[PDB]
Amino acid sequence: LSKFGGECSLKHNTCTYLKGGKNHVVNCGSAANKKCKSDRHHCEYDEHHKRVDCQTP
Repeated sequence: LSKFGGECSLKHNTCTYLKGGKNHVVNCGSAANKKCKSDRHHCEYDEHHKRVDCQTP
């Protein structure tokens, strides 16, 4: 189980992370502290507890 880093889309509210040649897209969530707030902001997806965060510094 790993964490993956990517970048978020402000328009689409998604985190896109690259893994083994595949871009995986996950919705950031709509909570105020989870949604993408700045285009191409760093985001992370953690397979431990399926956590997505689009506000991670």
